[PDB]
Amino acid sequence: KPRVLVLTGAGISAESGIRTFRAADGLWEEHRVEDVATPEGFDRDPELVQAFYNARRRQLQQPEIQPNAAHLALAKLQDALGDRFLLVTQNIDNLHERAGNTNVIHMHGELLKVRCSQSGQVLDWTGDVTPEDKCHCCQFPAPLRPHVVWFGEMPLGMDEIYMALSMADIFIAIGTSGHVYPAAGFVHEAKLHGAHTVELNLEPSQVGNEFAEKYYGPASQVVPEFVEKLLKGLK
Amino acid sequence: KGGAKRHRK
Ligand SMILES: [Zn+2]
Repeated sequence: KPRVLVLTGAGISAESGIRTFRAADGLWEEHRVEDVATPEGFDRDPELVQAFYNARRRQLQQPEIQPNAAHLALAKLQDALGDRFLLVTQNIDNLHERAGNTNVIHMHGELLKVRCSQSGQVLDWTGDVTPEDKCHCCQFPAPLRPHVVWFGEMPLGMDEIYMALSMADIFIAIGTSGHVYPAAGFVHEAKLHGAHTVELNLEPSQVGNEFAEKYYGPASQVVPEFVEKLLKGLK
Repeated sequence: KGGAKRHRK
């Protein structure tokens, strides 16, 4: 019965083998975020930036990378709640989809998609992007970029996300650091509109104290435990 | 709403 909005971040995919910017040193795969996740960075050195996303995109599809029990629990939660569930993720991986979730809002885009730099049309894309790869949507073919929202760019699906933040009865943030905005501010919006807020994390987030209920530990243990608790509670 | 993607600090 309750409307449940889940926000996930990089932590949920850590046990699956996917790393992210660890704000301790502000390095993602030992690259400064300035250089690999800004429009400037892509303007300055598109070869390096495309190579970086090519590496991430290849690594995501390696056999050792699999959804973990936290991802599966969120698919079970959607199964239980149907249209009264929405999953928003900051993650660019496809592990929620592999677990069985549908209608996932990727507010920062998707590593397995690219975008025409001219038209904005989005393409599924599982391989490398090379300079020879141009769009097929424009008369004058244009370069393709990762369909990944960079720092300084506007996230995707925000109107729907803000609508769900208001509508939610329960807002659960899973695996988020509390350092990336606007996502890190969602808990405030959820609280403003009356939701019960839950943090599930390995490490308490910067904004952890804003959450009403919280559980910490490995995601693969904590998230299934919480989903079980929630579904039991809902009857 | 929300502004652009940005890191604290
Ligand atoms: Zn095009």
